[PDB]
Amino acid sequence: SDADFATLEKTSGGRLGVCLWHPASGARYGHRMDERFPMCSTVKFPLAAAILHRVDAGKLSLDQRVAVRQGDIISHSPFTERHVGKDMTVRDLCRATLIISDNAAANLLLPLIDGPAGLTAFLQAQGDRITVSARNQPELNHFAPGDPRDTTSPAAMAGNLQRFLLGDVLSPASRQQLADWLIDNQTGDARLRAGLPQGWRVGDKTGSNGQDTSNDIAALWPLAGGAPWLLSCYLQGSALDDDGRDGILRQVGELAGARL
Repeated sequence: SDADFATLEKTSGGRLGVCLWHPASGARYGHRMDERFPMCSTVKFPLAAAILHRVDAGKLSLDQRVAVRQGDIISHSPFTERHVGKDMTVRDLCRATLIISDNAAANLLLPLIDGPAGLTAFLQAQGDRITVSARNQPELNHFAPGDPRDTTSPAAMAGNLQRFLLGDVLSPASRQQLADWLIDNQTGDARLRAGLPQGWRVGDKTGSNGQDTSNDIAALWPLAGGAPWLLSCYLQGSALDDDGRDGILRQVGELAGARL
């Protein structure tokens, strides 16, 4: 039962939000699905979709280049830090921010969609009236109960995975490029992927505040064809460090696999 997720939560020392959703059948499992959780780096997934949406409207180019300056570089920016004093395509910024969670890359993309407020307006226009993007990196990692800034819910971000990866928000080419980036992610090998069963191609985007919060949101495509699942996972305020919280995300993958 969904009580399995409440049992896992007890061992996590924090608050665990899960949404496992199967659009084509309507099956849904999880825990705290409408509670707010800090997005952390999972905000980069809707950020990239907003970029591609703007490109589909002809108001932006993936081959448009963005200058990089020393002042743009913040911690954990392993691609953008190599390009100080030259520039990078918007397409390469999106890739870096998703597959390695390049932090400066997200800050260079955000002004192109009119910042966090523009991201929030894009989400609202597509049907997500819950998620709030308010700040760039690193301040978007701030979280406090009753403060909805830079939070989502497991249900809403699972909805966003459906909208941008499976729905018609993006053109066929943009939607496929976004899926390819998620498929190519380099940061989730010890998180949801490590618990999910064989037979499923995974695309995912992670987050961590380095202290007590870890997140992973994923699309699950059956390798032998058929309808995909969406899986969002948010663990906030845990007593476990990153390695222990990864173990919780791994166990959510295991519980998810038992329901596939």
